Formats: sequence, structure tokens, C-alpha cells
Amino acid sequence: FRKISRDRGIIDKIISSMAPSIYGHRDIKTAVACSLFGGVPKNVNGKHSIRGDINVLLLGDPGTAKSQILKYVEKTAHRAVFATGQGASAVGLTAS
Amino acid sequence: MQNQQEENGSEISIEKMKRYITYCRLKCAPRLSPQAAEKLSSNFVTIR
Ligand SMILES: Nc1ncnc2c1ncn2[C@@H]1O[C@H](COP(=O)(O)OP(=O)(O)OP(O)(O)=S)[C@@H](O)[C@H]1O
Ligand SMILES: [Mg+2]
Repeated sequence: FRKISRDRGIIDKIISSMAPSIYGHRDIKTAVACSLFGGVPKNVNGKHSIRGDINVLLLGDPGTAKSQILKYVEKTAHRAVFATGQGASAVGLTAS
Repeated sequence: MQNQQEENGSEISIEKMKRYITYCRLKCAPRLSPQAAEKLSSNFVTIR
């Protein structure tokens, strides 16, 4: 990890490593990498709390391979939970 | 800087505020002085 991190163009490689089955959506891959890696979430003096993880919205026309990117993030992430709004055979978003 | 202000006394901690709020709500309930009602009346009627 340390030997591969000290390369200057490591970040680009990570952007090249996101979703090899998806072609040409470089900004979406950059956003996916930022969401997977994430920032630090902080709580200054206890009183104020700043969120530290990136939320990404992939808005797109049909046939733009957003779902395949979501499955790639499911395969890649340590704890990835998939949910859907219209579908039924999935874990819900509502606590019960 | 917030820790410095808390040590100096210009700010208090959140738990100290919580216990102080509980103490003040439990102990104190003021009344308007008779001299303080006339100005309240005058200001309330000038606006209307
Ligand atoms: N840039 C791309 N690279 C590779 N495959 C792509 C690309 N764009 C579309 N596809 C393919 O086109 C199909 C679209 O599938 P989906 O990911 O389900 O589409 P979608 O983005 O979810 O849009 P919906 O489902 O109509 S809302 C898949 O077979 C993808 O592999
Ligand atoms: Mg889809």
C-alpha cells in the first residue's frame, strides 16, 4: 500500500480502477471514488458536529449505466447496503 | 479557542448549561414589577 501510494499518479489510477465494465463516465468514477474513500467526520468541542462523508447523486437518462456502477460499489465497499424505492425484494429504508 | 474561552470563563460547557437551565427552570419564576407594566403597555399600544 505504501509503495503504491507514493506514486504521483496514484489517484488517476484509482479513477481508472473504478468500474472497469463502465466506459467514459470519468466524473462519475471520480465521485464514486470520493464517496468510497470519504472525508473525516468531526465534532468540535462536542457542541458542533460536521458530517464527513460524501453523498453523491447520479442523475441520468436511461441507459447510462448508473445501476451497474451501483453494483460495482456494492462489490467494492466494505459495508454496502442496496435499497430501491420502486422495488419490493430489498431491505427497506424505514426502521420498523 | 473555545477551550480557551471556557477556561477563561467567557463560555461555559454544554453540560454546565444543561444543569444551569434545569436549575433555573426548577427554582426561579419572576414577576413583572408594577413600574415595568406601564412601559410594556405603552410600547404594545404604539405598535398597534
Ligand atoms: N458507458 C457504458 N459502458 C458500459 N456499458 C454501458 C454504458 N452505458 C450503458 N451501458 C450498458 O447499458 C445497459 C444499461 O443498464 P442499466 O445500468 O440498468 O441502465 P440504467 O443506467 O440503470 O438506466 P435505467 O435502468 O433505464 S433508469 C447495461 O447493459 C450497461 O452495461
Ligand atoms: Mg437502473
